[PDB]
Amino acid sequence: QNSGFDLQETLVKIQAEHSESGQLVGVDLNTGEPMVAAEVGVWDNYCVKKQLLHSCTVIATNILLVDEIMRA
Amino acid sequence: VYRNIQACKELAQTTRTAYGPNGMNKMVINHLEKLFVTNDAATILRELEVQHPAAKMIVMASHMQEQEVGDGTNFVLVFAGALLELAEELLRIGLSVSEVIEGYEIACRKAHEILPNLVCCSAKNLRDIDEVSSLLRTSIMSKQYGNEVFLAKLIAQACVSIFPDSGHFNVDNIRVCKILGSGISSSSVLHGMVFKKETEGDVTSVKDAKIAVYSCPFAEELMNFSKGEENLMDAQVKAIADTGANVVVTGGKVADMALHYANKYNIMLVRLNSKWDLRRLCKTVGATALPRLTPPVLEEMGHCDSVYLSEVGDTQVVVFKHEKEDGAISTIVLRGSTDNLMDDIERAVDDGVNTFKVLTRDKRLVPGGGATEIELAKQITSYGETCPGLEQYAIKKFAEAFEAIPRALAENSGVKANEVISKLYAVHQEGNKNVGLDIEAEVPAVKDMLEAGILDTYLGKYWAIKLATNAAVTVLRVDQIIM
Amino acid sequence: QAALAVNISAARGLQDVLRTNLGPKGTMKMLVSGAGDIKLTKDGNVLLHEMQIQHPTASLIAKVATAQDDITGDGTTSNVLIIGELLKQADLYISEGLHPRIITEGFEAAKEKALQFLEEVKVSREMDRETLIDVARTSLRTKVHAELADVLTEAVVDSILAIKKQDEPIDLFMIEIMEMKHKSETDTSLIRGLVLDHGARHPDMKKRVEDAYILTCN
Amino acid sequence: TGETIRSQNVMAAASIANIVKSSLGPVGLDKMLVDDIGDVTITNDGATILKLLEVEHPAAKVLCELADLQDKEVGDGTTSVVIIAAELLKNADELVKQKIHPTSVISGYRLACKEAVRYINENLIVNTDELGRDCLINAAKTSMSSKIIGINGDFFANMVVDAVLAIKYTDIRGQPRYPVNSVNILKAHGRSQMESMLISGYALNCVVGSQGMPKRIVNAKIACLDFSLQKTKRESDITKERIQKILATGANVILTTGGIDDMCLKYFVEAGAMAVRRVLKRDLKRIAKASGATILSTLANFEAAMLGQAEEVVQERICDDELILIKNTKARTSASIILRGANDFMCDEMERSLHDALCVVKRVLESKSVVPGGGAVEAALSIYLENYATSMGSREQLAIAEFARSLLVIPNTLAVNAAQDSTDLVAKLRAFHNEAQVNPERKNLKWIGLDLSNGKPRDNKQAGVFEPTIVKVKSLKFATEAAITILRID
Amino acid sequence: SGRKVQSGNINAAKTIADIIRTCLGPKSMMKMLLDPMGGIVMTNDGNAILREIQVQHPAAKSMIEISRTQDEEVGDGTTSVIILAGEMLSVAEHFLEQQMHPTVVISAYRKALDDMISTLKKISIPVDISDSDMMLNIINSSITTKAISRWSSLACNIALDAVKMVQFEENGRKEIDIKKYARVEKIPGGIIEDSCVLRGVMINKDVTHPRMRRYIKNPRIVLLDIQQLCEDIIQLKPDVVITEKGISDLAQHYLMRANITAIRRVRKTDNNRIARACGARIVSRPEELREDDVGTGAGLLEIKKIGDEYFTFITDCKDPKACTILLRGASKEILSEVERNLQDAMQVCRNVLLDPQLVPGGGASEMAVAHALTEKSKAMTGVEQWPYRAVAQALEVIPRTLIQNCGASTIRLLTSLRAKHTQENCETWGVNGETGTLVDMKELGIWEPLAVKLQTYKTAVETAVLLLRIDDIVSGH
Ligand SMILES: Nc1ncnc2c1ncn2[C@@H]1O[C@H](COP(=O)(O)OP(=O)(O)O)[C@@H](O)[C@H]1O
Ligand SMILES: Nc1ncnc2c1ncn2[C@@H]1O[C@H](COP(=O)(O)OP(=O)(O)O)[C@@H](O)[C@H]1O
Ligand SMILES: Nc1ncnc2c1ncn2[C@@H]1O[C@H](COP(=O)(O)OP(=O)(O)O)[C@@H](O)[C@H]1O
Repeated sequence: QNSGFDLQETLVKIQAEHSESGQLVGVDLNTGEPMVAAEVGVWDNYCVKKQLLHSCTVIATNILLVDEIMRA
Repeated sequence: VYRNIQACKELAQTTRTAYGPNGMNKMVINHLEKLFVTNDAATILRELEVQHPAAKMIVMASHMQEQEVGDGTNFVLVFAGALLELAEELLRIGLSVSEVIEGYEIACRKAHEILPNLVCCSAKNLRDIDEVSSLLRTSIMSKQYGNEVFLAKLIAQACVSIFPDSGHFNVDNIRVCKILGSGISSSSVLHGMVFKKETEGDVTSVKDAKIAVYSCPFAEELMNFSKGEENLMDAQVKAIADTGANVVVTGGKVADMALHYANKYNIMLVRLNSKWDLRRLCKTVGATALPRLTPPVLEEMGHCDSVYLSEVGDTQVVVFKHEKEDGAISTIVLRGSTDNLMDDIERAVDDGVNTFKVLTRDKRLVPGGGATEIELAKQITSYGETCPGLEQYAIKKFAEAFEAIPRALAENSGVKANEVISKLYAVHQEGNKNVGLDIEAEVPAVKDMLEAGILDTYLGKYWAIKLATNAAVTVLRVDQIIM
Repeated sequence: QAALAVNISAARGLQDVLRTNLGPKGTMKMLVSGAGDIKLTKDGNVLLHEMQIQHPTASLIAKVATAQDDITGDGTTSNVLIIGELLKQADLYISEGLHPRIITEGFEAAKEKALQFLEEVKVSREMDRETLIDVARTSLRTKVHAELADVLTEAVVDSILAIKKQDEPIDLFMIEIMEMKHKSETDTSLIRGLVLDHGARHPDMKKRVEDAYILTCN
Repeated sequence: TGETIRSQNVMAAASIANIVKSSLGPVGLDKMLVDDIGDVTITNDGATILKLLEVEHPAAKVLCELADLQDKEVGDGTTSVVIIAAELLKNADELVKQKIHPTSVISGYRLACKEAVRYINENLIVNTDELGRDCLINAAKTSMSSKIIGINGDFFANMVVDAVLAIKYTDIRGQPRYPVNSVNILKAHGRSQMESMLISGYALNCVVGSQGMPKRIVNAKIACLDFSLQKTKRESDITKERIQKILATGANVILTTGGIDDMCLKYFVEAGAMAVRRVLKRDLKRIAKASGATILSTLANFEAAMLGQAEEVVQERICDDELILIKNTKARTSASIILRGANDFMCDEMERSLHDALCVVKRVLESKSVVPGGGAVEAALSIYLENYATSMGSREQLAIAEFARSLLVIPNTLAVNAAQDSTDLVAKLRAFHNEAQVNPERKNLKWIGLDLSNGKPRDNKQAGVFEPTIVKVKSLKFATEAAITILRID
Repeated sequence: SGRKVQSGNINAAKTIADIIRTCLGPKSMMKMLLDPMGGIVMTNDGNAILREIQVQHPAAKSMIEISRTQDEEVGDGTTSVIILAGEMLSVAEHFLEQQMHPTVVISAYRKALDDMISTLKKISIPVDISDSDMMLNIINSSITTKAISRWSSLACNIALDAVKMVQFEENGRKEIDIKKYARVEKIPGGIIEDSCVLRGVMINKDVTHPRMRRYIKNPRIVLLDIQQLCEDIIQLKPDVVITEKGISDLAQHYLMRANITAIRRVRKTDNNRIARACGARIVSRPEELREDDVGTGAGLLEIKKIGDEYFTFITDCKDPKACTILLRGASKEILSEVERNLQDAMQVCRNVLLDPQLVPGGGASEMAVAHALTEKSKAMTGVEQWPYRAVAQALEVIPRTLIQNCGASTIRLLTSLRAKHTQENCETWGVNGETGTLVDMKELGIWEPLAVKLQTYKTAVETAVLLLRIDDIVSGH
């Protein structure tokens, strides 16, 4: 969406490519096309992703478990 | 994003009509509710306190443009406004902000690398005072109307040519002294810095004179108090006259006792000094202020070489000349009915000074008067269709934004903009770069001004184009904020 | 842009109204008229033909649905539920672009695949009394009480297996439903030939006719 | 509320003018007119505009009937008279608003009208004589301008003006007269429009009644008839007795509007006749009046002398078409124009241009007293009247001065409707006419007006942009009368 | 007043132009109409929605009437004209605001249309006449994608005979044609394949009592509107006379004495087609009687009752300009489409006789002509060139709406189409209307009649100049 291309179409192409190929295909933000994302040097950090996986879940379940907001 | 575009468009439209020599005047009411008439875009915009943050961005970009070019702010406003208003309909088509950003960047790079291909430059050098004065008519025609340019160019250039030492030129030394009186034709040029005093006990031929700038300017018991006041005043004046002080400057008043004490040591009583003088004196003759009258010390004391009163303009004014650089400071003496039209004259003088300084940094000149604008527009819009991809629309829009400026100049001249722009664009294919718009004729006729000598600068135009493009790109990127 | 949202809301409202009718265990609604007389029913066809719908396009949906599925037996409420769910699912993708033509192509491809699947899943067990019992029970327990349906299944299945001898499905005239108002609703059977509504003023004329000749001729 | 009712009447008149102002001129814009039932109405000329306009205010209504009665006299300039009247009304109302009593206004307006109408008679043109050739051609081409057909346009102008001058009548009054329906268009095939030449008389494309016609017969008595010579089963079969009797009377070329006879070829070569079908009634009357004859309801019961005659008949094939050249009859009314091309449909532009050239040439041929067009007359009166007022002396100085200034509203409207800048063009016209009287050497500069085709100053006496003197005189008189009538109301 | 009136007209124009801009193409969206009573109708046709919608602005009413009258003139393209006019007015927005008079705009538009005609006549690929293969290709291009997908053969054969039974060699070589003299018989009953073509008109009416002769080897049909005329007909003794008066039994025997077979209760809708098929002349005035009273009619007649109703069979006419196209089937829900398709096919045959060409479809022709004008504008000068480029740019509206009502992004597809099209010299690449992908039209087999394209462009330009010529609308409310 930010790159300007069609939202669902790009993901459809990416998933179609990744289905057949074990390579972690990525998105190229200049043509809206699937890309290997390894040789292009688009690497992102790892510890950030690992911490994000916990930090999203904790807040998600906390907000989802709330009930009956009160005017304290 | 459309609100930001609307705000920038309105701001550009406010000052668009002031473009060129045919700018409408403006009724300027300052914060303190004072009448003011002018046509300069920078003066009104610096007075315009706009509220939309996009307007803030575009105005501060214009301010940065004025910082190192000294003029063309009206041009950058018109150009950026055109760029944004075209980007408005390009966004309305359904395009993305990013892709028009890359298109604009490519167009800007193309314009920068095609600009130096219009070589109508300075003839031989900053010398030949008459020739360069004829060259400096551009900004003079720009701010002040063409009626007075013949004298304004000579007054502005004769002063800046006084000190062409080693190819280094500076602006701060160039100052203008306010002298009301007879008509504009009576204005002239002088060397040094001019301001007036009060007393007549003045000595002309003075050697190195130490300038004393003041930070703070000017029945038995009754007789005792009067005698004490007399003793205190005598002590103050003898403290002033210490270390062989010969000249003293002050923004205060005069007194019979004060002038008697001043003439006791044969010292002139420079009084009614301008409020702007206290630190310009320090920066021009290495002076400093005194907390009171008792502590003038030689270490914290000024030094001027020539201190004599000049009767030029039928007014008593003291001028400082033959300084350490022996030619650095060079004032301009003015004459007019009132300060209202004086302001435009001195602003035109400043614009001429800045354009001459740009010439010092660049002896390369380009044709003006809508010539280079339409030339660059033609080159870019011809290159546009040769570039496949989505940046092509941004390229044509950048070209149209270039097209906007001559249209604004035309409609300010009072002629039909569409007809003259069509004629000029059509002729530019074979009636090449040197062609352009003609001001005098009421019919929309074109005229080649290579002979006319009205040629705007190169480096200033380059920086103006670059900075206006960057401003439009930056303001296009922001999406929204709650307001 | 927003007309689609309006149609979606109307279809979802119609679906939600018709949710609690599908299945034999589903509850039943009741219809009230301006006169005061009320009708108690659960079948979708009569519900859509009798409901007073507010939203216009919801009325469109009801009218077109009844018109099309009058041809087949029933499945009206199931059809309405499926179309409402289709619209909702399509909306969850439309809300982020996804021009409706692509969703239409996906729908048509899924329809083709489902048609082939149904073709290859259908079970062609040979007809007998037991299968007709089962079909009658399944089609009757979704419109009336449990034991009433169980009683009526035998009558309807016997009538239908009687009809089946022609080797061609015919209906309307050949099966007639008579209506009367005896207190014992448990009495429900089938009568061959014809049953006439009433007779004339005759004191014990023939009664047990046995063999008879029919000429009528008004 | 309500004050200075004359101001409200003047505002109503100004509104009526502004409704019609932009529509003046051939390049004027169209208007949309809507009634209660929503009918459509598209037009340029203001006569029908005021005919169908729904006016409500009484003072505006007065201008409406003044324009209407202007229409019934000359049928042109109603827009000009309305605009002139509105400008005079607003100027006079202003003059009242600086406290000049309206009686002096009315006296000055009457005096200025008399002075201007006297000035017209002393500065008109009578060049529409036999010696006016190039002016007629270029006027016809200006009427035909903005057309590609102008490559051979000069030849078309020459032939059309020659045909219209040859076909000219000589009535009882003596003034030249021309029948518009006498000449008509006629398509042709083969060679293109560059070879479309003149036809000396009316020619009908039909079957060859008699090819053995002499090139120039001694006498060709045209006998137009409606009864067909067809065999049936004073005669039972009208085939022989009628034609024999009409030939014995003296008629030579007997024309039957209906079909031909089977054996009529033998009869028509020994009697100099021919049966030509598809004769247009609008053209049958024209040829009857050209020969001098009349249509016969029936031949039964005149024909010896009532039936007209011609001095030659040509039967030849021209541009792949055989034509019945019944030309040079007793009265020169029989004429036609050949249109070379492919069909009538794509030649609509050239036939329309020929029609407009015919109309303008017929308008300028009559009313020999003529005036220059393109606003030249208005500039000339504006030069005359200002000086005349300044030399008049009495209290009516400002009345005549504002009259002179108001006579220059028509050039402004023409310049606006031509997309050119109004002020520049009117200033150029006035400056050009300045030396037309200030310097007697520039005496021929009086005929300087607007060139509507481009919007430039140019002589129109040479250009032929012409208007009848009577039309403009009555226009000015009607405008002045309307102005007086309105200003005399309070 | 001033610019505001023109702005109002052209805004009202743009609104009804873009109200249905999505409704064309093979993937047209379906519009939603509701009257203020709850009645609901779902519509996919531009003419129907424009008819049912109610608007009050005179400009909108005028353009709706323009579309309606263009509908009968050519048939197809009834919405492309509205879209083109609206887009041209929307681009003229920007020139009306910068204070240029409408006159120069009209001049530029007329020059642009003059270039339009020549450019269309240039790029149009030629097509022959009556050859089966590309004729059926045309049928697939235009007639299909509708409810006659499984019954295209009947429409094909009906069109093939129709384009040959209305030939008019009046003033040239068969270039004249009509669509109203075809004796079409839309009678429900039987399978749809029962339709057939019969040479010569046929009449739904016949003699009440068939105790009499109708068919003669030389039918000399005579049109006519007291026995005086009956025994004055003996002037030539035509075998059959068609009139509009009742005949009694004694009157029928009087006809037999007169060697004529008159008819009764027959409308003009049959009489005019009878006259066209037989080529006779009507005369009743005693003085008008001559040798030209009777013109020979058809060449044969037949008595036959089809579908338990009495018909008159005028077969093997002298002039095959008014023949019969019989049509039998279930109902009329399929045959109105057949009627419009045969009208389109007759127009195609007529224009192929006029200009045997087929411009590429799918916006390929639009791209070609836009490229031609945008390259020609570079040479010519004058301030008038801005509208000249604007009309060409706004003519791109057809491909953009085609891509829009397909799912694909218009901007990228349009840029790819144009950028490819400029470098291409004579390719005429277009866009697939079903998948929204670039494809050469000669490969995809889609083409458009030349006459309808010329009519659409000329009508759009004329409507633009008409709506920009108007300077005021005030004549009351
Ligand atoms: N005599 C002239 N004829 C045509 N254009 C002129 C003339 N003098 C100056 N100009 C134009 O005016 C422009 C600058 O004017 P203006 O915007 O008022 O001030 P600034 O120099 O601050 O931009 C220059 O680009 C120049 O081309
Ligand atoms: N080609 C032309 N060039 C300049 N002026 C013209 C031209 N044709 C006509 N006119 C002017 O138009 C005036 C008549 O216009 P108008 O009043 O609109 O006609 P009408 O009265 O029939 O509506 C004339 O006075 C004439 O001067
Ligand atoms: N299958 C298709 N593929 C590509 N283009 C098509 C297709 N069908 C129609 N078109 C285009 O759509 C345009 C409009 O035709 P259509 O929508 O059928 O009728 P109308 O013009 O009356 O709306 C035509 O010019 C044609 O080129």
